[PDB]
Amino acid sequence: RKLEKMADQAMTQMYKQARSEDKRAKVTSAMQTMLFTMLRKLDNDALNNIINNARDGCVP
Amino acid sequence: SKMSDVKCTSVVLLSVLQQLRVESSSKLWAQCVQLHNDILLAKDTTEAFEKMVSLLSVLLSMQGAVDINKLCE
Amino acid sequence: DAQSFLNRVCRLTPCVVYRAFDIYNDKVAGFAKFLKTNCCRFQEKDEDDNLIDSYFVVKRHTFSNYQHEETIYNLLKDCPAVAKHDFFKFRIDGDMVPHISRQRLTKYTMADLVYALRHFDEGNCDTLKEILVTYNCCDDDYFNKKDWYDFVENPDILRVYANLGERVRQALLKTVQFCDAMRNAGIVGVLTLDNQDLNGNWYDFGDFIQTTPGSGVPVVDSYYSLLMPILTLTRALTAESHVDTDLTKPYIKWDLLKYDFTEERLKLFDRYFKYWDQTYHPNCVNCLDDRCILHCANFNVLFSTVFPPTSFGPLVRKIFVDGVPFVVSTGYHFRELGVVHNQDVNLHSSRLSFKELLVYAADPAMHAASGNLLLDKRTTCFSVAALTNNVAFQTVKPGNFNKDFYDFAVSKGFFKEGSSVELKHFFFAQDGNAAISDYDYYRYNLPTMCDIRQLLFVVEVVDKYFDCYDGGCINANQVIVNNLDKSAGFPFNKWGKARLYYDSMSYEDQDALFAYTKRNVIPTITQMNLKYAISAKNRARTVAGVSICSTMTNRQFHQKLLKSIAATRGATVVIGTSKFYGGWHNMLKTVYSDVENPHLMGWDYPKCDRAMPNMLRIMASLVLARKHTTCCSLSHRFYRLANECAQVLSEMVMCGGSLYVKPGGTSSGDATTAYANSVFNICQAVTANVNALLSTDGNKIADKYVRNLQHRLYECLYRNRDVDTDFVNEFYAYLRKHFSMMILSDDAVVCFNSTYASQGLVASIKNFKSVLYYQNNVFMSEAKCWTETDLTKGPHEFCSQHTMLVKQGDDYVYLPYPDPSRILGAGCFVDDIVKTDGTLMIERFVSLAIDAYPLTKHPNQEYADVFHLYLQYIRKLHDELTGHMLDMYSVMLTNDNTSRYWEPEFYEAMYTPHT
Amino acid sequence: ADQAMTQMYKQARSEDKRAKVTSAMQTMLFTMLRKLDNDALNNIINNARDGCVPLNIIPLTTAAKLMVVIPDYNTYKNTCDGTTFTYASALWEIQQVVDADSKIVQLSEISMDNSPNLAWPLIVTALRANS
RNA sequence: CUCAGCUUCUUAGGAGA
RNA sequence: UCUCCUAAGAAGCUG
Ligand SMILES: *Cc1cc(O)n2ncc(C(=O)OC)c2n1
Ligand SMILES: [Mn+2]
Ligand SMILES: [Zn+2]
Ligand SMILES: [Zn+2]
Repeated sequence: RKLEKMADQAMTQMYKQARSEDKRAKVTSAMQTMLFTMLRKLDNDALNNIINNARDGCVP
Repeated sequence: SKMSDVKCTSVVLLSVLQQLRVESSSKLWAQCVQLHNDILLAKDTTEAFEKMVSLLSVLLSMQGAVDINKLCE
Repeated sequence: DAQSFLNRVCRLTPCVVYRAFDIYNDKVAGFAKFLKTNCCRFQEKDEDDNLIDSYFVVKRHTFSNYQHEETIYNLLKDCPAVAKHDFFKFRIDGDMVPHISRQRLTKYTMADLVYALRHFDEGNCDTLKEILVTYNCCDDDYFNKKDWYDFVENPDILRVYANLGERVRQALLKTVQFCDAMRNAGIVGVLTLDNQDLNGNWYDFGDFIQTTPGSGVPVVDSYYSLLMPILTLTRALTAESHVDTDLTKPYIKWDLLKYDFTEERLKLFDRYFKYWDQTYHPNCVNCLDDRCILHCANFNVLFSTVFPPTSFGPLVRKIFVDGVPFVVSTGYHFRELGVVHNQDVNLHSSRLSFKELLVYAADPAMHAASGNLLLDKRTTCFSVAALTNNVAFQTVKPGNFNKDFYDFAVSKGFFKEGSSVELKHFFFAQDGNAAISDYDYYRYNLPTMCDIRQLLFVVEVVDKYFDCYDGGCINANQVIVNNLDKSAGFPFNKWGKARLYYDSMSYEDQDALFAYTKRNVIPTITQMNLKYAISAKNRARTVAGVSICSTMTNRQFHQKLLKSIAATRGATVVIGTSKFYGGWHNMLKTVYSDVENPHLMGWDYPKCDRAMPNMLRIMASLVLARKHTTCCSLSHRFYRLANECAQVLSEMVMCGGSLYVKPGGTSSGDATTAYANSVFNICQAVTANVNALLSTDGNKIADKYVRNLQHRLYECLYRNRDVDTDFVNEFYAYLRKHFSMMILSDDAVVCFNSTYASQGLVASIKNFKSVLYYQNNVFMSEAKCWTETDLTKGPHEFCSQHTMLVKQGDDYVYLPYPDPSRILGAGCFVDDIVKTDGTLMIERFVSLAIDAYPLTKHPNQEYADVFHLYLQYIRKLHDELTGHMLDMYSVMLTNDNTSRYWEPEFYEAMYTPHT
Repeated sequence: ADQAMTQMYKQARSEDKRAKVTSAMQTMLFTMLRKLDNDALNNIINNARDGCVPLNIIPLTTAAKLMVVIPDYNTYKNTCDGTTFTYASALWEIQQVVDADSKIVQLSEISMDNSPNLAWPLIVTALRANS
């Protein structure tokens, strides 16, 4: 039973480090995706108009 | 309404701007920080949305920095 | 009798008010406002029919006092500091009655000004406005501005007050002349502020008695002591900075190499305080005890404003080691402590050991001497040098958004329209010129002279609050360091953490360093760092990283007492007491302490760390050091005080790669910051009580016990020199009985007898406002404070916690609950990206649920829902973690003991007294 | 036996780190003293009555370089207008100006019209004139 | 990237019943 | 199996 606990702790540490590295690597793309998802949800007229203008090429 | 949504989106937007190395411009970073802090303290949704548009204009001005077309499909 | 009388008094216009008096007799004592006796006041009009500040005051007197005053005036007649008197007799009812006409007095006296500036109320400042307008300090239209009196919102008021300084200085000079006349004529009497007008003339000789001509004896204790705060508030001694003491002449150009101003200080003392009979030591290294240190440091604070700012700080000398020259600090010139010289200065050293090398690395002398000259125009603080070719602009990043928790909360009905629970705590971002802006808030620290006779009694009463603790020095092996992975300060932070230096230095080395600091002053550099925390205010907060040498020696000096304070339950200082397992209830029941008509009040200091005057910080340090009566000598304790001042009071600050001079204030980041704050808070409370009791009319106190308490309190302050232990004990018992405090750093709760407060026998919020105004240079707003008349509601706020009385089993207990917005903001926003992955951070949500549990007892369901939201999110996170573990590995987590983390019981057990 | 070996290893590590930090501090202290101006420092030290001088005057009277941080154009015109200025009873000649971004700024660019286009504060580095 | 206090969780070790 | 005490690591809150 003790060996099971040791293996469980080792696997928890491995999972923790894997998740930490993966989270810390994707930071920029994840942040941009989140930003534009939230902007889509907002559905304000001015934000949508500005974003569509930038998409078409009319940037400030 | 949408007050908390606007505030959270402004937080995420300033995080994205910082990730794009906007602190390398003292003027631009100061303006963005001012707008972000103003949005967080806002009590009127219209004023917060105006400042949100102003803050997103900065992000969209640097067209080459972030790929608008890819991000929204 | 309205036509001939006026002529005999004579260009005078024919003619209930309360004035401040300083009374002491066998019936009453105090400094309070009384009704003015009947007198005829004829206002003198200028030739242009313009009324001026000249009055003729004619009063009827008995024959005995008439003759007595006439004799004394004839003795004192030829002094120019004495107002002109006219003695005559006037026919009334067929017989002559004596009248005395004090000629050309001003409308107000010095007592009026002192009372107005010390018992300040923003709603009842008519006398202060009249004084300010009459003497051209400002115009009526200056008071239409909001917060014209606030030192922070309206820092221009300092100039308006400074416009009175010359008047005050002239009054002091005339006082000295008057004392000389009294000594030469052989007259004995007590000088009181109410007998001197605002031109500096003295006009009341009733209590004076004659004596051998050369052996007169003026008494000036209460006069000078009550006047002292106004001297610094109005900047009276500014004229001493000019040539020939003329305000229209250029400033004196002192030699830059000059640092010893002992003779200048003695000249100033002999010029303005000639008949102050207690001995004055310009250099406090010659003082006899800590009471003498406070006494002489007060005068040093007053006098140091006259000398160039470049003369204060480390005194450096060139020494040789291995034949190469070093510039090292061999002394220090303190604004309050004068000149101090190190006793163990060694020239031509053979080689540097680890201890000497550490000391020389900590010294700011080499860093400043090797750096460039700096002229920083962003701040008004004295700038020493730039240690790098570039300026650093450190910013603050925004927080990270935990979108999963936000979505979960919104799906549960949170953040709707009109709900009482809204997001108010965020991570505010800052731009490049933020840290220096925060440092600039030290401009609120001003030289504040204290009422020394009042402070020397308040210090004894405050020391009464620290009699149950034990203290003294300990060896390097007995020291407890909580975290050794903290910064070691500058320049030590570039080679390792505190662990490196605690490991490199053996116990013998640390003991040697401590013994070295008991004979020498080591000035160190403090580093200002920006805090990255969640807050409801846009302000950025900076923390002070002290050097490792200062931290090490201060720990070895104070840790015994600090641990003793933190381990004691039931005392007024509640540092170290947990709020769990019934600790909150215990603390509240302790502070209630069977007060008779209990009301609760509370306050928190504005600009606490940036505005604390240096005198009160020195007083707190001396109170803490009073525990070394056996382990330390007088000089050991003095040098420990000097090191403390040089390291955490007026040391050099590293901010953005540059060295600045810190004017004063507590350095939040040193060993004893919280306990020193507690001492300062208790001192302010005791001062408020003293001013409340002595400013009350004694004839209207219906309790004989409290009237004799007032009389004896005045005696002990302004008439008795030696400490009266019995009365200190009695006053401490009185305060404990009627004014029960619970103190944690700059946070306080008070349970007080409301009847006494209404009668003026104990302090109230207005007394605290007055004391803060005249002793801390801050205006305290009534929105900062709070008052609760119902004890079942508990204190409104303490340490950011609200209180509720809830049934817990069979009895009602007080529980603390936080702002729901604070907990929700902690959940939604994090300072690290990896904290946004919930499955990795379940324990932090468990802790947040522990903090939020008492909200379930709230009568508002929106508040109660936060704890259930956190429990549901914990359940969801555990489910997701198990799913991910199964997907990533063909295993089962098998942990069935986590089910307790989404059930109320685990958290309910955290507030039950069993443990 | 294992515990004793671990303790010996820890003591060896501590001694090695102690030697490292000792060398680092010695190097810093000996590097810092090769930067100061020997002539001016010796002059002021000799002028001193008893050797002790306040530290705050060492940079004022002996530093060969001055850095001025200007927050706005008004302060610029007040303090360091032109290519030379007077401060601390000495004459300083401007050697370089940079903005908050650490970018060189020509003295012709510092004008009322162009002030809004500059990244304040400006940092001006000048050298003590007259040798 | 400071001082101090309190609290939760995990691990290694010692003692007692 | 339970309790206490030493150390290490993670985290939360407060002034
Ligand atoms: C009413 C009254 C009586 C006496 O004797 N007085 N002496 C001085 C003053 C006064 O207020 O002058 C400043 C005064 N008033
Ligand atoms: Mn009188
Ligand atoms: Zn003394
Ligand atoms: Zn001691």
